[PDB]
Amino acid sequence: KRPKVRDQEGRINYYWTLLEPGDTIIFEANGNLIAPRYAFALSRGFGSGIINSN
Amino acid sequence: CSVAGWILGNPECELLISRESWSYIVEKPNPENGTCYPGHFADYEELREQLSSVSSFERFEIFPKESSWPNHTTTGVSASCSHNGESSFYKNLLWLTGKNGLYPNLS
Amino acid sequence: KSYANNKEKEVLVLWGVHHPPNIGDQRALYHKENAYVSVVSSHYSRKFTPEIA
Repeated sequence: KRPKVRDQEGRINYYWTLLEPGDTIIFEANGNLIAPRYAFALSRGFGSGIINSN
Repeated sequence: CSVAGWILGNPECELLISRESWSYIVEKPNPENGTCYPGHFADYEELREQLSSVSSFERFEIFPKESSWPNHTTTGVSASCSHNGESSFYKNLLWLTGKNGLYPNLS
Repeated sequence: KSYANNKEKEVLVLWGVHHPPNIGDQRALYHKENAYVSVVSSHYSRKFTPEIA
């Protein structure tokens, strides 16, 4: 039991990973899996960032 | 919405789905439309660092909804994550529940 | 047990988990072969288990 937040008491823990090219990922589960539907093909280039502004 | 909400596909900001290339990301100082379902985002700051150096990405169906889980029901909606009032869920994740009273193992 | 923060300032909470030297101390102090401790909060969740050795 956990404190109530946003009209929900159960909590989902979010995890992520980076698959290198030419590699395989395997999901095994018998319960409590929030499976992926969309992945992202990252193209890396210098000269960016995240800023906070109004 | 924040980087977590953008990357998980928060139901209440889908206008960023179309965008694929950028020069920099602008986030509100105190974002409010983040992870709708409460919980912990593992290595959130590391993911922000990784996304600080991506010029573009392509969104693809890692596991197609229509033809990947025939032994499970892939329709799970939360009251917390509600689009236009109607309950919904993240656009990049699937909540899986037992079908016919059974939850088979998946690999 | 539980405690809600009502002091409006950050509160440092210190606790511990005991590992008895042998199974005998585990079954005498607590009368239980295996034990579990779970400390949870809004943004900190952990489950400790005895490591008898």
